[PDB]
Amino acid sequence: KVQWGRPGNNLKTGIVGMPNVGKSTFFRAITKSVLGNPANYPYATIDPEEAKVAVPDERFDWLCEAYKPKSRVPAFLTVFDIAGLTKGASTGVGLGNAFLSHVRAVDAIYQVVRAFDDAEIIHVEGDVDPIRDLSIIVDELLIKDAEFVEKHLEGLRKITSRGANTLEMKAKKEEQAIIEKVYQYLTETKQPIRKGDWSNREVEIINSLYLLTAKPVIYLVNMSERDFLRQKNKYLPKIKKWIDENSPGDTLIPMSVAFEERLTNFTEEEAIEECKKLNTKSMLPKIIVTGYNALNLINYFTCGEDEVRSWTIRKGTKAPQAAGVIHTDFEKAFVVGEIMHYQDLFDYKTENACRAAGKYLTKGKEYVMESGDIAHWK
Repeated sequence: KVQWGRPGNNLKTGIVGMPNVGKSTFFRAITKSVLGNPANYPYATIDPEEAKVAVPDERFDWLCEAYKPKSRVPAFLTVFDIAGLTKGASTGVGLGNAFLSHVRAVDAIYQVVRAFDDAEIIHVEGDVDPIRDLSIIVDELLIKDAEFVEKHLEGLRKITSRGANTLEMKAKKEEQAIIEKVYQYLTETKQPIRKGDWSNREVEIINSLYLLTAKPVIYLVNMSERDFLRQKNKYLPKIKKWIDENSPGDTLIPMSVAFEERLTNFTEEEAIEECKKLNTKSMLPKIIVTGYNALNLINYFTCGEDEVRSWTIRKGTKAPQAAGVIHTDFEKAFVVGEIMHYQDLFDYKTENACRAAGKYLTKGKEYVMESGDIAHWK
């Protein structure tokens, strides 16, 4: 019904956090697990601060087992190590202008909240406080967007002089009235722009501003293995509420970078046994999915005895474009495509079966792909 954010399919997420929260260890962990391990060898040779994490998807799982292809290529969520992309340690109380300059190149933020204090020799009681840091980042983001708007808004006030006006100026004026509200919000309401109630037009204008406060955010509350293995934390309850009163709706994933890390030392199997004995599970899958989803992404597959690959597309993408994803020609020389809804294929366990039941549908240009769809272009 509505789309927000940057256009396209190759959307990425970056890891945001306050100095010393597990950002680097969290990243190295991802890169080290089965999901982020540079196992995927398309010779892509990812960049050091970039991690291509495999998106978990039982559908992909089944399809792989069903066709048992020589090659299996899962979907991928891009995750950037913002900190790593700038050695500098901001002088400002927050993240800094440099750190942010890199965040801008991202589309979904992974905000690591600290809920551990094992880095303390002596307690000062009030030293390590998440709630404080949580508010800092927000305010820092708001100021930036606020300033950006202010300036940009200042620019539009120029070309607004009357005289032989209202003939085309009124067009740009409506924009100024809106940018005005965007500012109003960022300053008055004092809440991230992604939380306002805007219209399709307003959303459109805003996107052109690439505001920091426009990107969705996913909170990763990093606590100790001990706290995580007992589902109880010291700051968790507090952090939770704060969210509901400052950035409502945003996902809150309690985790333990320490634990995740340790799990990478286990084989896919052992990892399970260990997870069962401790009665718990790795949050990576959950984290990545939440990210992949927050970015409004879905996928369809292309199965075959040779290969089974999951292709990422936007929630409302249509067949032609979807096909374009693989080979540009597919879209150009497009007329029709052969779709096979995951549910049908999963119910018939073979192309022919469902194909015999008519379930081997034939879609044209006006078809919005459906998550899980198994397609085939000619």
